[PDB]
Amino acid sequence: PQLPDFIQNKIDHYIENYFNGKHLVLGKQASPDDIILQSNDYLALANHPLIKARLAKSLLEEQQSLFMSASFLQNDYDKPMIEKRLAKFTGFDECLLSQSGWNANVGLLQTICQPNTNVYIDFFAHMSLWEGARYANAQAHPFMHNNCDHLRMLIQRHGPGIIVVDSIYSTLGTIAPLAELVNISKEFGCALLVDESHSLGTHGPNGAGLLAELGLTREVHFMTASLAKTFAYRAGAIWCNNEVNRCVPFISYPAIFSSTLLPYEAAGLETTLEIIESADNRRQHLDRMARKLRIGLSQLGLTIRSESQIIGLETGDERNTEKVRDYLESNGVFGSVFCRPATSKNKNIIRLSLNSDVNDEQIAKIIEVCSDAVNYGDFYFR
Amino acid sequence: LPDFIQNKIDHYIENYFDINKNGKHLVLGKQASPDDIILQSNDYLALANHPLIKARLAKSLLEIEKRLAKFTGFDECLLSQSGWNANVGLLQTICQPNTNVYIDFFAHMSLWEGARYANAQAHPFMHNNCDHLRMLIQRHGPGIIVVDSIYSTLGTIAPLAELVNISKEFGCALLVDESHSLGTHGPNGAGLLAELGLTREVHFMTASLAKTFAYRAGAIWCNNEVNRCVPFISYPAIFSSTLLPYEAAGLETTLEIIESADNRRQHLDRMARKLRIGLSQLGLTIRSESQIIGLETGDERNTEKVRDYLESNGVFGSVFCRPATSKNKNIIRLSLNSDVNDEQIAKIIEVCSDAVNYGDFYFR
Ligand SMILES: Cc1ncc(COP(=O)(O)O)c(C=O)c1O
Ligand SMILES: Cc1ncc(COP(=O)(O)O)c(C=O)c1O
Repeated sequence: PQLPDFIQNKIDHYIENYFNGKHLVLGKQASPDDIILQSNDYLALANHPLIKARLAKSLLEEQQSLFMSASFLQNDYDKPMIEKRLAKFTGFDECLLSQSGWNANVGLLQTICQPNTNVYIDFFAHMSLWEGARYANAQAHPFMHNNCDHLRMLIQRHGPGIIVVDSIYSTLGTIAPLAELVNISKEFGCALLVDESHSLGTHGPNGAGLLAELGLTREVHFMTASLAKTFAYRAGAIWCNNEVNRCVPFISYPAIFSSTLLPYEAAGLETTLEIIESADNRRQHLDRMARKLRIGLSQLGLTIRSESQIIGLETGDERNTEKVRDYLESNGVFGSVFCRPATSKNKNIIRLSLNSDVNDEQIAKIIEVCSDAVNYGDFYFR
Repeated sequence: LPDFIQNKIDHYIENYFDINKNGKHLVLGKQASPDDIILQSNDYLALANHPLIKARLAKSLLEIEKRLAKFTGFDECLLSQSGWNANVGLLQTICQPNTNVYIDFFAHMSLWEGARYANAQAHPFMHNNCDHLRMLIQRHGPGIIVVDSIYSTLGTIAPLAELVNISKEFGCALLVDESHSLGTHGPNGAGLLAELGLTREVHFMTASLAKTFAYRAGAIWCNNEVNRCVPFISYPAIFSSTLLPYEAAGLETTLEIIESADNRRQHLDRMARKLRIGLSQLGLTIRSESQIIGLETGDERNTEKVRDYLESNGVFGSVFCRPATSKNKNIIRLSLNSDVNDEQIAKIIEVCSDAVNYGDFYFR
């Protein structure tokens, strides 16, 4: 057929302005011996034999034609035991499964927001959190990253609202000042929403997360997480210390108008949970390696804001980012490009995601290859 | 928690749970038995528990875009985590804040939300009403016409050939959501566009893969270059994790089974017609022309009584109420699948006959 001008032109303009000939996030194919640091599989559970075996197992013997929205399966007898188990693991009263972390955030915010509702959101909070509030026509008030003072001032000005943060930030790998945020939430009669996508499983007792580690669990209204990180699965979940998960399934558009996880998917998650709560060994190893890399990189003078297994190289503009990218990939390092719309146009990041399979030798190489880039150079860092 | 949330939640529980006789949301009925008649699943060719498909999935989990594009006749196919995501991402890619989107009143909520997320200018046209559409485009300019090939609640069929002509006449792009026709309709299940010989004049087609394909995913088909751009523009495509590679393998087997399921299609097509005719002659309005039959039950209170009646007598039954429908135009949807029996069909007709009427409630 023939696309209307009002589309062809958008396509043409985009291709010319965004597409080395490929989109910035696409570099060169990597070799087996290269060090790949792109997966959110922090405990390297992707290929765990017990998980795969249990998925395969339940996947046999279905009824189980439950192709319909989860809203129709909110009777007790239809709700997966993995919800109760995730709730107990985490310390929250209730858990609700979602089709993704994105959906968990959009759905939860739709359930708890009115168009008038004040939403105080960290400037670096995940896009799903920005979008959920926007979809709800909430009044978003962003505060400077991890800046509690600014937050305080904002709430002073606009009144009670929902405070929304990532526990660990997906781009920069920094950690929210969660204890202070709980105090502020109490000081002003707000509700707190913490996205633990990058801390659930890697942090806390048995990996119960950062809120459990700091003993804040009972003090927080809501917690969300993609289960597609440490849990290594395409789903999400909403935890509530209240009765909000009773309503979400009937209010959230993604919960209502998109199909639910199949029963066998939940069964896998149960086994994943068990493996995760026993994985003290990989947690420790991952914590230690990330610190080594952090320290390694902070010497050298690089801006390394991280306090976690996520490390962001701040590489300025797209041109300069391409250059860094090519340089790291030319050596053994990959390497995930964060650019618009995820970042501001000239504040791009090449994220290094560590996992518990990375070893001492590999860190060293990464530091060395970064030391070379600084400043065998050819490009800059912010 | 804080009043501004507590107040909202209390009101909601009061006006959506407490008012029903079981104290539950309206969609929540009684527990089915074997062998009550269950008509809720969207798995139209009853593939959910197919031996081969399960085998292929497990196999690949231990240890397709091209095929789907060829299957359907479109130039390109791009996979998505859901039909919802497919629609939302497609709309986000081709829309600008300015764009006219001409959308059938009953088109799936994902298309509505997709246009809205993109800040498009939505122009609702009355269900399957081409005159209304003609007027709106004359008034507002070129834009994207968006329809369900088969509508999710009513089971009506879009007037596709006439929409193709309208789009050509008025310089519009056309988006067809084939979620409820892909696999059940057309040559080897290629769908309604294919059945009608219209594939080559539609710009875009989308589909949940969670109906006939019995899988949690979606796809976007393009007769142009858009699928090259969707992956770097759509928020669901950017900020939400992808399908794992073994998931795609399952779809390949599924596709093969669907391609060969001429038998199941035919039986389903026949059962649906038998039901449509049986229910119509009772004087219920039955707009459907497919395996989706909408019992029109008016208001929530009446709907509750209708569904309690049906379930009490072995028929289930998916309630569609706000926000899926108007407050006063609820539907109890019967979704047929290829496993459904003649005897079961007669049984449904019988139960609705007694229903129309034991008194107690009405149908529209
Ligand atoms: C017409 C239509 N499009 C899209 C969807 C959503 O598809 P999915 O459940 O894969 O998100 C549905 C919902 O059932 C639908 O009926
Ligand atoms: C903090 C945070 N929340 C939510 C998400 C979305 O998770 P999902 O891919 O399961 O939709 C992500 C990124 O994927 C994230 O980094």
